[PDB]
Amino acid sequence: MKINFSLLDEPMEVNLGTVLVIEDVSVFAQLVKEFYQYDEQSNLTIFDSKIRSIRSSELLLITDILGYDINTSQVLKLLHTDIVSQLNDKPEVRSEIDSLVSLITDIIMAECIENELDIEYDEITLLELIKALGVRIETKSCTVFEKIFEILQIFKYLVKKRILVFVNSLSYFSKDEIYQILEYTKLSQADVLFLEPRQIEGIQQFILDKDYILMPYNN
Amino acid sequence: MKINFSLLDEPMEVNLGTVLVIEDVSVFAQLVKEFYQYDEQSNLTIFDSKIRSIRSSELLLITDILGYDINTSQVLKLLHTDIVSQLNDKPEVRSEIDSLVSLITDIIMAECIENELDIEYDEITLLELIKALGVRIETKSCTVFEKIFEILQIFKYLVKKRILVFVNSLSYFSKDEIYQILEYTKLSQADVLFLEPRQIEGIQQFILDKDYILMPYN
Amino acid sequence: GWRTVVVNIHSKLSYKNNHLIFRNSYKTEMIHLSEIDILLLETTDIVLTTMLVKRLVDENILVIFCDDKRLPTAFLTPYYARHDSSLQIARQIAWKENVKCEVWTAIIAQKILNQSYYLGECSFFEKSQSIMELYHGLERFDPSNREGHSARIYFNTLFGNDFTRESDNDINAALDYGYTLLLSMFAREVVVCGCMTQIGLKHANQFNQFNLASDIMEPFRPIIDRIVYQNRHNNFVKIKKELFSIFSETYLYNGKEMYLSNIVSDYTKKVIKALNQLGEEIPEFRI
Amino acid sequence: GWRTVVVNIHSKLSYKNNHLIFRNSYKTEMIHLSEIDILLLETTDIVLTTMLVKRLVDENILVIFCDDKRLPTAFLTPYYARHDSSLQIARQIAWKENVKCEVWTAIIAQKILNQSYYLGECSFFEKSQSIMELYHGLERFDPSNREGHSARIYFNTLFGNDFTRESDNDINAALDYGYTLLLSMFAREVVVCGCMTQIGLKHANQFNQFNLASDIMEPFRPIIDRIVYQNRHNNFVKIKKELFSIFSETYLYNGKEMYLSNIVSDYTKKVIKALNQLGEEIPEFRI
Amino acid sequence: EERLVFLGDNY
Ligand SMILES: [Ca+2]
Ligand SMILES: [Ca+2]
Repeated sequence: MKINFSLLDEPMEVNLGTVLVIEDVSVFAQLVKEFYQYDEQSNLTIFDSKIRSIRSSELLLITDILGYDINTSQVLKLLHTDIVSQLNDKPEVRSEIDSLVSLITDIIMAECIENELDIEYDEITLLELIKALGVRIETKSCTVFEKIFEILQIFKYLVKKRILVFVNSLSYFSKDEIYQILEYTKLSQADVLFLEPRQIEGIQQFILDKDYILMPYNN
Repeated sequence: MKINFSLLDEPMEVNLGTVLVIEDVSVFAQLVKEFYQYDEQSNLTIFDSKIRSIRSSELLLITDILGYDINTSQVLKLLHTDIVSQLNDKPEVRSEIDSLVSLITDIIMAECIENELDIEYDEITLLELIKALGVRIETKSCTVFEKIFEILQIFKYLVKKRILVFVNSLSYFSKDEIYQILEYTKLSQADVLFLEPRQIEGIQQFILDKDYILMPYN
Repeated sequence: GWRTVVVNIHSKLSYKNNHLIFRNSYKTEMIHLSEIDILLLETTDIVLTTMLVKRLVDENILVIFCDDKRLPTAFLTPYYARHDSSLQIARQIAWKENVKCEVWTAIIAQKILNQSYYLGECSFFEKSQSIMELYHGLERFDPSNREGHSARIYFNTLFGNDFTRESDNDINAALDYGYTLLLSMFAREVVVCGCMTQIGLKHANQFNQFNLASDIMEPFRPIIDRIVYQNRHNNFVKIKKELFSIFSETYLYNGKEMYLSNIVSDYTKKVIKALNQLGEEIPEFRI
Repeated sequence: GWRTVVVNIHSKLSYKNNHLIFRNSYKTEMIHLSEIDILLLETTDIVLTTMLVKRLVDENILVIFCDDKRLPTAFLTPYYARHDSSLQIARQIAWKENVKCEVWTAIIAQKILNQSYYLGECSFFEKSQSIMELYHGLERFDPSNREGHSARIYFNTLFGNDFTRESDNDINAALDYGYTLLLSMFAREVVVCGCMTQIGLKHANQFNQFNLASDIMEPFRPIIDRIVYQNRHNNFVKIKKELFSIFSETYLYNGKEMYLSNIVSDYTKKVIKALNQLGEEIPEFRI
Repeated sequence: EERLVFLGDNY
């Protein structure tokens, strides 16, 4: 996952988490405007190992952390499927749940037989039980750090998003929280690209000077 | 207008443009969390000149400038209602519009009578004409400097919002653009409050030290 | 190169694929090095790379660095422009005072003759007749100082009797600016020839690195004096732009009409060849 | 100023509050402007600002630019308040033939003595005794040509009688590579001294432009021939890798054990100061 | 084909 712009000499590769610091406010604002307008503008080009350019639908742009909606139909559906798989991995728990659902179905079936009208039903499944329970992620009481962590956790659930990008999101988190975000990103394998006007101390990042020189920085 | 939190000794007043810098990352992130949770949390308070608490509906909180859509259902509703009121203030113009709409309805009605299939119609209204024309605020923004200006225009147009708050939005604009934004805020009289993790040089701002003491700057 | 590139704006300069890369936040533009003759940096906010400076030294492109006032500060001088320089140093050390005083006297005669031609085009009969008399009265070793008298009468006649070369007015500032640009181009041509620029052909006592380039650039001063005389009422900025228009304008050499850079290069080549061959032919430049 | 700032690594240079800011990936260093004397850039990856160039023009410090080969290419020339090195070049133009012959004979004697001593370390008594006899028989004007006679004995002793400098082989290319590195270092030192490298100590051959540095680097030449003799069986790439370690290796100067850069610097400074002062003392280097 | 190329203010 390499990204390239006219200011860079060679296309820079983005693997796991990547912190890109732009010291020039004009080049940073122009780069962010090229991030929002990416489908319209040909200046900023992001391509994969196949050199194929990714569509704006495949690109995930995030600026406001608390304003973004983490709960979606596809995210909640795939999450319910993941929970159903977790319950399916354990045979004993699945057997007990099947027993309880069998009892409830017996009670409701007796209540249906007591009625005068002829009634028919099918089954009560686990996905229908999770949908009836209303399982969803809670962003209401979550801190910004837990919100970004939940976004990194649900990025694997999003199928269509090729790369996640954050705009000036590193100013809220402490250095230790940034270390936790990067260390978790290395395990999640997702491709995250952060854009900050000022450099963060203690983390590896790519620095772009007002001289338009891109250099790697350990601190 | 004034804002008050447990960290401050006394509530600080926000008049016209205001720049607030928080030198503590924990107090800044917890402050933004108190901004989004303001309805849920009673810690952060806002007291106007009337010394009355305001609901979260009256507070406009905008973090991403480019990601904030200027065209909304409520904004288009208030704009269409405003144009309908302006057209209703002039009886002659509205009368001419009713005459033209009557002519078009007569033509389309004649074409409907010419068809072999039965057709039923109701009427045409000025609101349906405005919605059919697609009246909306200009969506063209070249840079974030212009988009923030449109946000200030729509904010000054909205009477319900008593305050506009930007979170880390000053990092995109140059110092000169910050001066133009402050001058435009002073000319528009609207109340704007900015929250920045670090201080900005050359402009007047309130610096909140890690000791929690608040001091004026420039 | 045929092109004089002037960068007055803050930006970054890189060298990519034999191409000068101008990178800025608003736009980026690439200009080939083969078309570029002179590179001028008029501001202190420009950034450059040492690799592009090495490519400019290999391309033999004059790089000028100005100050915050935009006046030129320091220019880049390459150590070895060509291998013929080390062989030309022995010839410069073997030069004779008769050839130096003869070539310098002929050059001063060409400068005074160009001043008389400028006053003749300005329709001054007494001034151009007096300057022509000083041209006919010029002698070796310059005992009468007819060159300095021709300059004093030239500037005093053009700008008025109250005017002087020691004044701080924008007229003398533009004169020193044009003399600095022409001295930079002529000095770069002398660097292309390879001979020592610090050795002058007139006075061996005066030690200056620009002495030789000034002696070669003496006949071309009236071209700057003309535009300085026409634009004297205009502001110093417009006078500087009109001074920059001299590179775009063409002048008529004895052979044909050519650009100023080609006339300076061929003139310096004929001057060096005449110095090594002991006055075979003296190039003459007329307005 | 006093300290000579040289940048051999990739880095950026800025000027803030009368303070030069040098920024490298490892650490950032700030140096006062009054402390710096001469500034040299070794590589092509260094980034500088025109504002710091203007502050250097006000500080008169000499700016030296080098190519990828490390040979100095161009230097900054200010239009006013020129550096003292330009005034020191006139003394190099005034160098007497007797001092040049004395320094050249001393250099050839040092090189031949180092070759004979190296042959003694290689435990060949006849060849080292012959080269020592030619060293004691060396005279001014070089009528005997004992240096060219000691050459064939040194190379024939090292690599065998079948080996020669004219033949094309990895050993000859390795010798030209080591001589190219030593020529780059000594040439950089001569450029730091400000003297023109085109003027050589040898009066016979002016063909080479490096003749001064090529003549100054002769006494250190055999140290390359030793590693080339040990690594002679290895491929040219491995010979280049072995020759690249000479910069990290430390050698014994007459005064104390030092790095090669400081030794070449002190030797070049003593050579230039001795040439300007007409033979006060001749720096002597022995393996 | 321009002799003088200006990158900056056009004066
Ligand atoms: Ca079912
Ligand atoms: Ca429920």
